[PDB]
Order: sequence, then C-alpha cells, then structure tokens
Amino acid sequence: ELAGWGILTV
Amino acid sequence: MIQRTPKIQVYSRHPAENGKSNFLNCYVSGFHPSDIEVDLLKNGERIEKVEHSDLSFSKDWSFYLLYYTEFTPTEKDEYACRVNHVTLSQPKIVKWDRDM
Amino acid sequence: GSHSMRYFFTSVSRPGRGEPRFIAVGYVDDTQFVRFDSDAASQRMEPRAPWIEQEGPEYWDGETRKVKAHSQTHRVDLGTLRGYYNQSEAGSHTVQRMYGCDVGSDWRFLRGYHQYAYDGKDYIALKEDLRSWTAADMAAQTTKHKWEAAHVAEQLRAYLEGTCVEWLRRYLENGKETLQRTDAPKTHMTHHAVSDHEATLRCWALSFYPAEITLTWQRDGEDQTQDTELVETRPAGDGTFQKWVAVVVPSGQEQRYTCHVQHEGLPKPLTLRWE
Repeated sequence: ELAGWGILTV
Repeated sequence: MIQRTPKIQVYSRHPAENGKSNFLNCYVSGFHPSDIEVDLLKNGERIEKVEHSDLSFSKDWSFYLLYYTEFTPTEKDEYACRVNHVTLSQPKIVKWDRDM
Repeated sequence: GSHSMRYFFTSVSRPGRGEPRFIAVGYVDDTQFVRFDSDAASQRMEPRAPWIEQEGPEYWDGETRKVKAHSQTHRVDLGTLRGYYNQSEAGSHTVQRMYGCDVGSDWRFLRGYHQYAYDGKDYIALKEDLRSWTAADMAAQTTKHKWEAAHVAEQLRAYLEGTCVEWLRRYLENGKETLQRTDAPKTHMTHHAVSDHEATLRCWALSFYPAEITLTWQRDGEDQTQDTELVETRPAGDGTFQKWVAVVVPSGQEQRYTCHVQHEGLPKPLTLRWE
C-alpha cells in the first residue's frame, strides 16, 4: 500500500 | 537540462519460428525526458495494434518502456522498431534480427 | 531470498492548458501489481497482478484516494520548482518520486527508501538512517528545512519500517504461487561466422524470474571480458526476463570458451560449451 503520511510538497 | 538518448532492443518473446503466434518487442530505456515515439514496423509499414507498458524508471531516473504486438515471423517479411525522441535528429530504426 | 516493494511516480507538466500528466506504478520485486494513469478513463488505482484482485473495495478506494493526493502534491511541486529555479511558463518539466522497502530472506526490515528528482537530477532523498536528508542544491536545502520542521522523516520512517514491510509480507503470501517461485534461466548457445577466420558465440538466458542474473565468458578457465558484448537484461513481456552475452573468437577455437550463468533459481551455477 501507498504511504498515507509523509508525502509533502517541496 | 539533461536529455538522455534512448537505448533500443528489438526482439521476440519466444524463439523465432515461422507459423507460430509470437510477440515482437521493442524495449526502450535510458532516456530522459519521458516523451518518446515508438513504432513497430512490418515491411517498412507501421503496425496498428501496438501496446506498451506503464512508464517507469531506473535508479538513475532514466525511463523505460516496452512496446509489443502479437506477430508471426516469415522468411519474406522483415521487422523493425522506429524511435523518435528529443535527443534524436533523425528517427532511429533498429532492424529485428532473429539471432539477437 | 530477499524481496522488495517499490512505488514509482512520474509527473510531467503540460503548458498551455490544464494539469500534469501523472503516472504511478507499484512493484513487488520485478512484478508490477498496481497502476494509476491520469489520462485513463477509470480514474481509479488499477490491479495489474491477479493476486492483488483478492483485495477488496475499501483497499481500492484508499489506494485511489492516496494516489490522487500524491498527484496534487506533484502538481503543486512543479509550480514551486518553476519559481525556485527561475523557469518560464513555457517549458515542460518532470518530477519523479521513488519509495519502498527491502526485506531479507526472513522477511525482516533491511532497508528503506525515499527519493525525489526534478528534470532527471537528484533533488532530495531520505538517507539510509531514515532520520535526515540529502539535498542536492540550495533549492533542495530550502525544501529540506521545510520537511525537517514538518517532521516528514519520522512519518516516512514509520511507513517504511512498519507499514511498507507489513503489506509486502501480505503480498508475498497472497501471491506466493508466483512471487515466491523462481524461474531458472533456459540457457543455450548460438554460433555465427563473421568471416573465414572469426566466429561469434552467443550465450542466451531466457524465461528467468527474478531479473537479477550474471552471465560471463571464460577462456581456458579464466575470465574473458575483452571482445565480449553484454546486453541489458530485458523483459520478455510474459513476466520473465532475457539476457545474452557474446564473445568473438578465432574460427576453430570455439571449444576453449565456456559461458557461466548465475541465478537464484539454480542451486548451483551453470556452465555451457559449443559442441
């Protein structure tokens, strides 16, 4: 499964 | 910007035999950016029923794709893959060769 | 042996009208199991391996929810990286993200990954300790400051050491028939005479899974890389891979050369000769 947390904008 | 040229391999899935429903592949890799034009050819003429894989990339960030079509070899008919990309001034045609 | 799960994410700006082209794919080992394409009609995360179809409606709703949230993030990023780098509204540009976990033969956390590129160049990556960052340039140092403040590293380390490895273990089990099966290389050798005095021998490996393989020539029992050619490992399209390596030899001396093949699916390495 994909990460639900920690994919933030740069 | 870094523009990397595509490497091309053209090959069949299973070993080449006249009369058997094989698949012709054109594997392109090592290129950036992701926009690319790939044609599989039967006797110089562009094949219509051509599928390709979902775009992915290697650790160095370079992209790869597999094009393929269901096909059937002959002694007469000849095959090839035709590739255009930004790094290419003329389209690269790589002939299929049942021994490679 | 060991296994891995990785997700790859590519976004490509379309200047003049609308949002970026976004493509996402998930892999267990060398097997693709999921995909999202922003241009497909379904607008849902889609199965690509039969063993993922076992998963139900809520899984698919959640994976769709997250992959769309990834693409928006990427849309914002392409806009922000344009400014960061003083670029025009006219250029097409690319962002790439990769993440995943590796597990050893026991299936226990070995390594985690999270890395990001802009136009094909290192931008920012999570270091192996999963506690800090490699920011390639001053733009990525700014991004780095922002992600330290917002504790991105601690969030990703939990997914990577925890969640990622738990879902891999479940995938491995559910897909066992194929995922835990190795397909040994079908090997054979071919011969071609370039001229009256010079031969080419080609040693083929076919139908193997996983993709990792080693193919080498020996001469009189010693390694020979000179006058040899090796192709990149390539997908057959049915899930397996193919490679060959080839050496050019004097005509008549074909029996001095042997091909050596190493692969997880062979309990011991193979040797081939031209009869």
